[PDB]
Amino acid sequence: KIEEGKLVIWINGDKGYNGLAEVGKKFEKDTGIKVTVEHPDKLEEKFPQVAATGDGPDIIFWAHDRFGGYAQSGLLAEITPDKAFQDKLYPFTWDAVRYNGKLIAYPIAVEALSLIYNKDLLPNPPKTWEEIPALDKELKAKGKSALMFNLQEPYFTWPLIAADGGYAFKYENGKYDIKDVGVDNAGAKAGLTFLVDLIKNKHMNADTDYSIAEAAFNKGETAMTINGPWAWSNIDTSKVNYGVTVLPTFKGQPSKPFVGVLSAGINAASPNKELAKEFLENYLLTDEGLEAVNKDKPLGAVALKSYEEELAKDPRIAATMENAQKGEIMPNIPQMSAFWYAVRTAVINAASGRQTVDEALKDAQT
Amino acid sequence: SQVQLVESGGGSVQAGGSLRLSCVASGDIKYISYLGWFRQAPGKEREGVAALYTSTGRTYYADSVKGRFTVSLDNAKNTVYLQMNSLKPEDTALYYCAAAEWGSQSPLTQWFYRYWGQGTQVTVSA
Repeated sequence: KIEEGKLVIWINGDKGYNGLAEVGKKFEKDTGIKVTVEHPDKLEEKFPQVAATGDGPDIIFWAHDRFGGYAQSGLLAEITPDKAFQDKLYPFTWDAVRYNGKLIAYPIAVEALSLIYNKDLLPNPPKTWEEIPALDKELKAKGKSALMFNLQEPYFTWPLIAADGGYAFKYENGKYDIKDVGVDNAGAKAGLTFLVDLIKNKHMNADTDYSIAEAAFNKGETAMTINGPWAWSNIDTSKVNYGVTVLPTFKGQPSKPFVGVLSAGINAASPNKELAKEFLENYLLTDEGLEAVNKDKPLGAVALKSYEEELAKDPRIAATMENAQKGEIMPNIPQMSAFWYAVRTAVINAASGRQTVDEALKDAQT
Repeated sequence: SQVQLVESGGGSVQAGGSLRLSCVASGDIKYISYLGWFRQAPGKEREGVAALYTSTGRTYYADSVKGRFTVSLDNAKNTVYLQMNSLKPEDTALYYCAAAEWGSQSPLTQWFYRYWGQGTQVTVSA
């Protein structure tokens, strides 16, 4: 069904697909193999729907977390990089593409939340969460606030909640134990208590969402926000003199943002698996290949050590990678749906006072 | 505090690999006689890993790391190192440097030490 002797690649419409096409042209110049890059509409649902019939692209680019279910469904081939190639990418990026003990995709890029700060209001951003109440009192005396970030999504509140011991699902030796959830342990209680205390003491507002925090930071009303690299363009347009840095620690431990790894999987139905391996290892996952994609639309931080060392000369990218290495790889299992829903309810109920922290997290654990 | 300790060198490492941590001691450090490395997983106890008695160079290791890790001091740099070989997933933790002029209990117990760094994270992939 898939045509032998060429490569078809699918990547989402928010990525550098024209730069990826340039890598395809370089591959063709060396091999004669035509590489066609498409950015299909509705790609998230389209790939599993078409691949389940033995059709679709040779290579699919998507965040690693969806690849667990695709691998379970038999849609992805096991990849076969040798040790020398594996050593060219950061070890934790390979963790994100393991399923059932097997490598099922090549890591490309790495994304995580960072602390974003206004250098004019706050030249020396805090290293600890514990400093934030006193900092907010200082800034409130000048008609500003220390920190505003989206409290509505567990993706944003989890880094603090889980810092001193929380976790979604226990991961040991390449497998998630869906019976070992770390939502109501002492560490998660401590982090959510700190978060709720910030609200109780009026250092944060329970209603702050993505829109409210983005507007406040970009208008210079708050000294800090927490957001990802997708938000930087709007801050550029706002002309705020901003920096991006490591998330604050809690009880000395790193905040643990969820990590998303843009990854390239090989369709199990491809008759071009060896060409796909050659393209991804020897053309895309090189300084020149990633530069071509990044020049079209920035990748953020990347899994390839050599090119990450170049990109990290931008301290914002260095910060993204630092927060990612310290964070929790997003689990690639469908039980994450239950996790998001349970933690969302817990934070709503604790932040509004309908439940205590202990009651809220106990319900989310069960 | 006119003794400051600053750790560096943490990051992502593959099991079986090696990593060297550094800790720079600044300030009035002439009376420091013990330098320790500790590690702490989130929500867990801060446990002694290795310690160096600088007067004679004697070293102490936790059973779990003895033979794999090496603590050493470069006096011409006021910098103490933890060379970590044959790394295991069980080695993942925040690693702290600590210092003391003297102490009355075990040099592998956290309560022995007066000065503490900020930690550097070591995460070992299986």
